[PDB]
Amino acid sequence: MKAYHIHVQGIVQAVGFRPFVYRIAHEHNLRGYVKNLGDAGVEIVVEGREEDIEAFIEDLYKKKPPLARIDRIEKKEIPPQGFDRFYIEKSSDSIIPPDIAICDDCLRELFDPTNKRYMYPFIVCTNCGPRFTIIEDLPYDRENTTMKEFPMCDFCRSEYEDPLNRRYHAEPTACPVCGPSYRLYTSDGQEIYGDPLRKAAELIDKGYIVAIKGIGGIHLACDAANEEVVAELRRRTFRPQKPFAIMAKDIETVKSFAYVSPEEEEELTSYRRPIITLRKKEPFPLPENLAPGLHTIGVMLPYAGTHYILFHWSKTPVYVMTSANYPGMPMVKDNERAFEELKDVADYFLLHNRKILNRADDSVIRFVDGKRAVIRRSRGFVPLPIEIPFEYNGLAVGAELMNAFGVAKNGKVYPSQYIGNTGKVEVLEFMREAIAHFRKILRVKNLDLIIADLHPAYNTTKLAMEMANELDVELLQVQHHYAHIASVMAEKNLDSVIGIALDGVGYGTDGNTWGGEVLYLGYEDVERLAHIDYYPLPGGDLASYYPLRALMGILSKVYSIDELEGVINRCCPKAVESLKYGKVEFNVVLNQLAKGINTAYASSTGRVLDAIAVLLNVAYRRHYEGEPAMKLESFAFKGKNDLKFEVPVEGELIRVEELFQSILEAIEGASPADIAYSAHLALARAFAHTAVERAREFGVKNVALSGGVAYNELITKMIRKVVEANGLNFHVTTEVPRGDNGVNVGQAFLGGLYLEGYLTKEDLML
Ligand SMILES: [Zn+2]
Ligand SMILES: [Zn+2]
Ligand SMILES: [Zn+2]
Repeated sequence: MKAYHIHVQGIVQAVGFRPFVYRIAHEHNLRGYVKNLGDAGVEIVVEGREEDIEAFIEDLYKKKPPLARIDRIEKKEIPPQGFDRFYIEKSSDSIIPPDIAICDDCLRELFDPTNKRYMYPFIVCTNCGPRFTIIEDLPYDRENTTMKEFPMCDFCRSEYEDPLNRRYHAEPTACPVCGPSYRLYTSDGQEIYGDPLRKAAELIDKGYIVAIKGIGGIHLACDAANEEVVAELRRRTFRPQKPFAIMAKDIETVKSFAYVSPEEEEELTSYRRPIITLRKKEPFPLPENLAPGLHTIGVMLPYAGTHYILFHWSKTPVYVMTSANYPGMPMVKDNERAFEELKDVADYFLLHNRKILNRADDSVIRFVDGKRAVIRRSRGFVPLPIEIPFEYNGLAVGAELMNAFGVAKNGKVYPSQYIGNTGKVEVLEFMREAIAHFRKILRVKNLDLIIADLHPAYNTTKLAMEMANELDVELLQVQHHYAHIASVMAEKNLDSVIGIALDGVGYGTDGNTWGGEVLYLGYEDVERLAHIDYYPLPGGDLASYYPLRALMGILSKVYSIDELEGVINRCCPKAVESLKYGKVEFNVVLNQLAKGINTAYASSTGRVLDAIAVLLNVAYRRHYEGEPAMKLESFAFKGKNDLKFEVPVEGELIRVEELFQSILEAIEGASPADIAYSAHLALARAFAHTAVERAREFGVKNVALSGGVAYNELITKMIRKVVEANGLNFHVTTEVPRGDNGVNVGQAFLGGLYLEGYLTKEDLML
């Protein structure tokens, strides 16, 4: 014949490519074959005519499997010693794939009459649908997945078997007959089979709220359009401000609903269907209830059969999807618990047979100036790895809040699902199960040690110990901030580099509540650099909770005891700790502060900026995680004339307090917003500028921002920008999240390095 020895390599092997190459071939009737060698050997000999010799190579790009991106194609030229009457996939390393959203094709298939799965919720092809959330354990096989309880009906099998058909070997395949079925409940009571689905939505728009059995953990739903009902929900859940998550029909709806970014629309239509957060249009459309004091809004698009179909009816597009579980508990899997927890919470229920083994909270992502990073690693990512410059089988618990344990081997770390806040015992036990599962796709008796935040009180590290004492495995802790900063040089794959850490509450080395300082990740003998003049805050935890408890502590570093009294009078935030505790009495606590009796030393940028959020008309008592930092940002955006502040930087200390000083001296004249906006850049600019100077006086080409207060667009904008008068820097991107959640990754590449011996056994402790 007259073909071309096309040579491709990069993503083909592991993922499902053979099934694709086969179909695409026969479709163009171009008989040939696709050889296979291994992790690096899959060519294609499409020997045939010309009107198709091109179509094949042309389609391979625009039609390749989802979890795959062609990387190499060399049109060679070799004649087959024998023409090809049939196309063959002659063969001779499976990898747990993540949960993908419905494929553009299957969509039409269900959303349209002609098909067998006409309006079938559990629709799916071999190029999408659920995976991890229902993969019992490798080998990846039907007989070994949640879909096992469902024997395939003849019709399907025929397809499942046939190669040409896309549903080929689609383990999680089904139909309205052999496939699972939906149902409608209401704190008990129900109908049967398919009568529900349709009606289900007729209620979501009706006003009432109803939970939905997602693919990786069911969650409450509600018409985000009815300001009335949405508010109701916030009560049955005891959640006052946490930015709810909405789900619009098509991208269009998202537009008039708010703001659509360029590569954003891409990140949305992604196979992961994450909950991005884009600015809401000035003339607020949806009820201001969905999320107060926040320019952004949780946006979601349909992601699996039931979604699109459910969206059909209900008239109103925008819905509302949030972890169906009391504030503090993880998603509810077993329908059993669905009733034993939301009997009062939700109004109705919509569950299905197919059990959701592993939990999987929806992944949320928000873009920043420099690039586009995420915050919640889960949903459609896990269990996809990230490369570590070191090989060592080990576990890494990580932070305690917004945690995400990890495990690596050969040189790749594994970020788990959003194990939420390891606080409540409910959570703790959850992690154990997750780790157990992960360990079933890896090695037992991990030939290597563990990792945990340098805090001897985290329900996380708590495990690290008992776990260490178990199976007899060495234990190792590491600074919290040295992690966020490490999570960068691990994802960007590089060597020691200066970086800025701005977290809300980090267990710094030496009982020092860090959260604002630049460090040097020098491979050898690592050490701290810049810093903030520790400010006195009453109640380590209390301070974070009640803002005024910190606003005072920081003003003492510039004002006297009785002085702090007057300055506070610049506003009236006393009635804050009054709606949840005593008021005057709190101010009386000033003694505890003045006398320096009971006081813990901090340096968190989150708190610093937090105080500024109360030293104004912004916010008061914290209602969840990072409420001020965010509330203060949004408010700041509305500022035009960028004022010019300049938080000092002496030797290796930042008199950030002096910032407040000047801040107040401008209130009498400068608009309210312009202040929040100004201080934002100011605090950041002089904060980064330091990292810069230090880089030069230490021979380093680049720096890296990361940690809690890292998503602040205003700050991240200036900071990274300042690095323009130096060397190209980088901040954690989509792959890994700068936030706490992605701390384990930083730990893995960090502690794992310790084993290597390239790091001192104690330059992580002290
Ligand atoms: Zn599909
Ligand atoms: Zn079937
Ligand atoms: Zn953190």
